[PDB]
Amino acid sequence: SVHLTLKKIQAPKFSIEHDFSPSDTILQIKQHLISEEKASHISEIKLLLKGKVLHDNLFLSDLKVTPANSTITVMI
Repeated sequence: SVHLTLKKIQAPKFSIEHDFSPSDTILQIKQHLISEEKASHISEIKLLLKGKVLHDNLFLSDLKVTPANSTITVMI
């Protein structure tokens, strides 16, 4: 599985951890975020990794994540 940190720095801040499938897509991350009540709609959520925009149809398997680089930037 892929274990990610979902971190938003702008107030109101949060830093949450969750496991996903490499067969999950970025949408599933946005879906998880909605389910955690971090935003009113999946369309409100921008996901970033090192400044690069993670589009909805990107499979997690297409990302190389590591313990110090397993943090997705969340922008609402």
